[PDB]
Amino acid sequence: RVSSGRDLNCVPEIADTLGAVAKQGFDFLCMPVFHPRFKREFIQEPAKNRPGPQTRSDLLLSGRDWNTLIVGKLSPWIRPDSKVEKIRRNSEAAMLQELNFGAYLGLPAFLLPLNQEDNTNLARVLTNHIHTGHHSSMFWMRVPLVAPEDLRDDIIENAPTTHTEEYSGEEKTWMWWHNFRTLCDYSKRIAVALEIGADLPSNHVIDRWLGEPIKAAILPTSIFLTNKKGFPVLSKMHQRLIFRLLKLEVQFIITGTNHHSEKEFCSYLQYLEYLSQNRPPPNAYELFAKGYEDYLQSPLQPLMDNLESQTYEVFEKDPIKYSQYQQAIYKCLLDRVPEEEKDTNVQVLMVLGAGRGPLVNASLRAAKQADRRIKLYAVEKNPNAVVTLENWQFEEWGSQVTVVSSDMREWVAPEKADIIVSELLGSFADNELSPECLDGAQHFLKDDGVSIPGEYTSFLAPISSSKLYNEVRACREKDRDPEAQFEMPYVVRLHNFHQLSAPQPCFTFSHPNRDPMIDNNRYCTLEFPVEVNTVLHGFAGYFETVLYQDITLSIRPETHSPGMFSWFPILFPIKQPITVREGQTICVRFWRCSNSKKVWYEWAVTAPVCSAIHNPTGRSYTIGL
Amino acid sequence: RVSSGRDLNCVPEIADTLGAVAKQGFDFLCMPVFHPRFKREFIQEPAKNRPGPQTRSDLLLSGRDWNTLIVGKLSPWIRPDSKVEKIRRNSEAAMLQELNFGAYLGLPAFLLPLNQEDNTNLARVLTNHIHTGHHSSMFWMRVPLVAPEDLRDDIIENAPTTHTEEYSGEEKTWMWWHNFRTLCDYSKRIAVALEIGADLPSNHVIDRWLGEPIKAAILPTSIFLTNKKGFPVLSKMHQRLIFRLLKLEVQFIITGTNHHSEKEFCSYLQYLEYLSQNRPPPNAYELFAKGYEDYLQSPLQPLMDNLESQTYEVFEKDPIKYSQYQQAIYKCLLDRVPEEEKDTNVQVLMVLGAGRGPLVNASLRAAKQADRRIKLYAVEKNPNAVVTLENWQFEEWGSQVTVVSSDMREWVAPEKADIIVSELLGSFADNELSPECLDGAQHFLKDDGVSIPGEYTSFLAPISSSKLYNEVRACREKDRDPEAQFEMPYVVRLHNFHQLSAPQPCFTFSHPNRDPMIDNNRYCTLEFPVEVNTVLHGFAGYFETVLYQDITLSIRPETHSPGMFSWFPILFPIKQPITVREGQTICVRFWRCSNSKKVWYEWAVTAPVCSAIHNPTGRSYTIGL
Amino acid sequence: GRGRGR
Amino acid sequence: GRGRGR
Amino acid sequence: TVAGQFEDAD
Amino acid sequence: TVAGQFEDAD
Ligand SMILES: Nc1ncnc2c1ncn2[C@@H]1O[C@H](C[C@@H](N)CC[C@H](N)C(=O)O)[C@@H](O)[C@H]1O
Ligand SMILES: Nc1ncnc2c1ncn2[C@@H]1O[C@H](C[C@@H](N)CC[C@H](N)C(=O)O)[C@@H](O)[C@H]1O
Repeated sequence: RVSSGRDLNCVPEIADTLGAVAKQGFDFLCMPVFHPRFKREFIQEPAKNRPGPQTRSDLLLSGRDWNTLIVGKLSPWIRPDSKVEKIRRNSEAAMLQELNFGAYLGLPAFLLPLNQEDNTNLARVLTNHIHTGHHSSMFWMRVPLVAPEDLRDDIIENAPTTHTEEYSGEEKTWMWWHNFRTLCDYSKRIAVALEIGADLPSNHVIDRWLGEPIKAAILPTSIFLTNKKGFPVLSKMHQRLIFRLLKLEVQFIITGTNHHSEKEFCSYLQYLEYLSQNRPPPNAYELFAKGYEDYLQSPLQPLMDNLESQTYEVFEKDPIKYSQYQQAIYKCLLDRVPEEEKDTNVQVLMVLGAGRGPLVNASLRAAKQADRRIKLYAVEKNPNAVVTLENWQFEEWGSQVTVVSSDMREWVAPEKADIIVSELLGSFADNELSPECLDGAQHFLKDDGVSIPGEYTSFLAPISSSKLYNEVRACREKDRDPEAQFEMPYVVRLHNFHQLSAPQPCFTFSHPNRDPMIDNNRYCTLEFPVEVNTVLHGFAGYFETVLYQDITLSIRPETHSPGMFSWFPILFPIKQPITVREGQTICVRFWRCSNSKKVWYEWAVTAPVCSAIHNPTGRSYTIGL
Repeated sequence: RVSSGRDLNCVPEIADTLGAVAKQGFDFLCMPVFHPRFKREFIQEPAKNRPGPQTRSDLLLSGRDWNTLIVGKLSPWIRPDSKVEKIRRNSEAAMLQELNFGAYLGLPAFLLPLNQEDNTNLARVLTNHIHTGHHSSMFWMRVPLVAPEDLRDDIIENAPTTHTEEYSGEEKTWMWWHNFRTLCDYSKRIAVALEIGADLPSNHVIDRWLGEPIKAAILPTSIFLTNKKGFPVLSKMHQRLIFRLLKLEVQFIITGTNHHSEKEFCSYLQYLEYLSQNRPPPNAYELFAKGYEDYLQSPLQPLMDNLESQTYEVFEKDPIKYSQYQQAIYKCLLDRVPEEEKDTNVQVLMVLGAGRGPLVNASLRAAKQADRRIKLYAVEKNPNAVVTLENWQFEEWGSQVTVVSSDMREWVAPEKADIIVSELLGSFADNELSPECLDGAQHFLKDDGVSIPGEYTSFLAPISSSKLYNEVRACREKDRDPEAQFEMPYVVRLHNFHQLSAPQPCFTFSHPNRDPMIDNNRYCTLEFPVEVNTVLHGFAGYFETVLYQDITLSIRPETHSPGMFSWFPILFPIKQPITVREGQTICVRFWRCSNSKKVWYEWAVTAPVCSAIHNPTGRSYTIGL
Repeated sequence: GRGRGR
Repeated sequence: GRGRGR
Repeated sequence: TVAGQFEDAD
Repeated sequence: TVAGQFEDAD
């Protein structure tokens, strides 16, 4: 499905205009609240003493119609940044009047043009309005992809258009937005209405605009090519851009006139529907993640918290993880038990953190298919998971499985395990203190024992996301340090973001750990080249793991396990956005620290511009041991 | 429908039990999570090592079924307040285990008993559980209306009962509840599930109970009477109590056994349906207020900020107010203009704060029905409302109406007004600075002018309600004084509350104030007798206004105007609930201070227990001017 | 907000 | 919170 | 169902 | 409606 609207600058009547727009199939109409040509004075009489109504009444449409069917447009003659004091003051007064009227009508959104290098005064007026009343309305800035000064024809004899390869001259439009966004302190009520020109910029720019809060995309009717049948169509690059925007779920606003006069205007809209159909259907992972895209969640900590039944239920919905665990166990059993010893050799397998028993079932199936005898222990500390495991054992498993209701770090096993299978991998590799639990459990592993997962590594990648930063900033919890939300990680789907570099390994853990030194404190430094000249907002964290030899399981984008959806990338915010240039390699540093009672992460960026050390001494986020 | 459930403590198998319960028409089943007779130890060596599962697994039911269909009960053998240290410790451990299991299953609600006077240890354990992890399971305390010790028959020779009235002895059960929720600090996750029992207590006790946060009502099957046809029925008092409870949207839980064996158990539930229907259908006011009950909302301040179109639209939905205004205008016009002067005598009428024009239409229709000639001056400060008025004036309104865009306090009228009309009345009498605006407008009123708003008086009445107290406590927000939420009034549709006394007049205003030294500062003192032990939580505020003569708009409950849904009562909370005993008198004091460019109220209860002055200097609430 | 509230 | 979060 | 099924007991 | 109504222009 696609939601689209119409853009008009003339509306002799509202009822018939809406009727025609609905007949054409649009969802909403973008109209001027005041007549665009009706200039108004506010200081110099007798102009300011203008009698009569200033605009059409609000009773023409019901409140429901105003709240959904109409989007206000700022008048074209309002230039708050003019060089003349009189014009500037009149523009300020007119903009305030129009914004107040839009609030009075309760318009869902208001379109403000943004087409100048300097628009500081407009930002001041808008932010002053945003702090007065209730103003539930949203604001969309109509910012062109390419500045008009760049796409004007070269038909002036003595005003030649620039031809130099201005690589940084093609991003100016974004700067216009970025600056305006900064002055309004990244207000959550300010979004972008990207305007697509006939000519598209370099791919890096269109990537730039990813991660910005784009709510609408404006398509002029002049960008549609004509097929041999006489209908409007889009170029291949335009089609790809439209597909990307659809994947971002923006609203499309068709603006202009019916250039293809031979066909009805609705045809334009119809074409978009056609493209909406050509969009490949979402995969299993995309369907699974639908709903929590760019939604912040605190990571789980099973070590001190106890998970609900629904948590285990959603864990068990993933078949890929357990199938790969079964494959790894089966391969390990085949390697360990030769055929000649099949009848006489019995392998001891311990499932740590068995939960509700899916790992136990996987181990039993692997042993059955490998035709190797095994004796299984299932260690679990959660008493309710223990209840479920005991019910399973009494009903199905029988004497083959022995359930232990104890923490593995404190339990004393009666036998040395040949294999220890565990799942304690959070979004970040060692987020859930898998290393500590596994090093505690190592004491009862055989000298030749095997630990699944065999090894796991974590990866970091810088990311820019205005939306993610705004949501993090909106996580202000009363009764707490005001800037604590930025010093704790979150697990997010990172649907709307820009990745500034390929992920690089951060920490590596391997079990069993035979090193005489047994320490988990770690310090890492990472260098990330940057080729986009954007603003850094945080670090996305993924992980990979080798369960046994070839059998691997990963969530890193380049080697993401197909279909697997059990984990979301973790997010490490940064207190302040950091601008970056074409050079300026980003140098970041990560610490994993512990004190025998808590575990926490400390991260800071040292280049290009330094930043405060986040979460020092677990000040704002710790995982209890 | 009426949400009804079944209470069972013997559930041999969940699947068939739920099938049978659903067939009978119940909506949820209250069952024990653990077997009621399965005692468990935690500090004795032979017992604590009990093998095998401790209860049936959660796999028996879908996660959805657990979250909606089931309600957990606490095992009867658990007595956390036992005199024996061993029994007390075992009960604590068992209760903690059961609550943790209930959280693990994600049960919507958990039912715990309050069958004995002392419940301190139980409250401590429950509070500790609440402040541990995150879960959403509500807690229902089963509190009989009549204590078990008082319901036993006179069978014992050496311990005979007493027929003494025991007016103070009928409230003991409520005390048990009141202490408990006090121990848990008015937690929003604790609610009552009172048990009706065979005999009802004094009507005052039931009225007091209805002010508590009742979520469920337990109906034993033994209280139902048998009609001549052998079906179950309820006595008249029981029917009235059931009607009152139904008005609160409580959940009914049928408990016990099918005493009327000749019929089916569903016969009980059917009867409730028969009571559900045939009850007095909601009136226009109740239907209007549906969805806004016990919901706190800040009062409007039209003087400072401009209202939206939707606000004016909802103001227009009330026809009674404008009909009354039209009637008052009609009477005033008839009285002022004799028949011989019906022509050649034009009365100058002024409407102040005309809004979108309903008052102007009412005035014009009143003039038409009175057959008198007039001329209006519509005054409105809201520029958008001015636009609407101007558009309404250009057509369908002759030259009679003269829209003026100015504040009446600053406008310089060209002609003195015979009459002035306004509707600046708020939930409280003068919540929107009607006195100040009318005093300002008085300067252009004729010597013998008439102010249609005439007179208005405010009324206060003490009210107790844990629901409103909890809601206002939850209204605490960051970036301000933590006690600020208790120092501002809220407009609320008081639904779940108990009124401790009849309202008494607080402040009175009349216009015009032809006396010199027109001041609006005021100080009032009110004494309210109390006839039942209670816990005062706030003061409800109403208003009653006399328009002209014999025409009144009232919202005080004793004389509420029919169908008048324009104004909800106001609430003045007190940060500390005040315990009150029978025979005591609540003495409260109110100040209205109108320092320059500022207005606010200050209230304080002086007897029986003093409280800090609320909102001193308008630090938490002000009306702006 | 309905009634006279916000 | 479906995924790996609260 | 039955006529006067819910009639009060006398 | 028309067959190949949305075929890319060339
Ligand atoms: N130190 C520990 N000792 C024992 N069990 C633990 C420890 N830390 C975590 N656990 C348990 O490990 C389990 C984690 C797993 N259930 C996670 C999902 C996994 N797919 C499974 O079902 O096994 C939880 O039941 C935790 O209670
Ligand atoms: N000092 C003031 N001067 C002029 N108008 C005012 C002043 N204070 C409040 N108002 C207006 O009084 C109006 C209040 C009425 N609309 C309230 C509903 C009423 N039934 C009506 O429509 O007239 C608002 O439009 C305010 O803008």
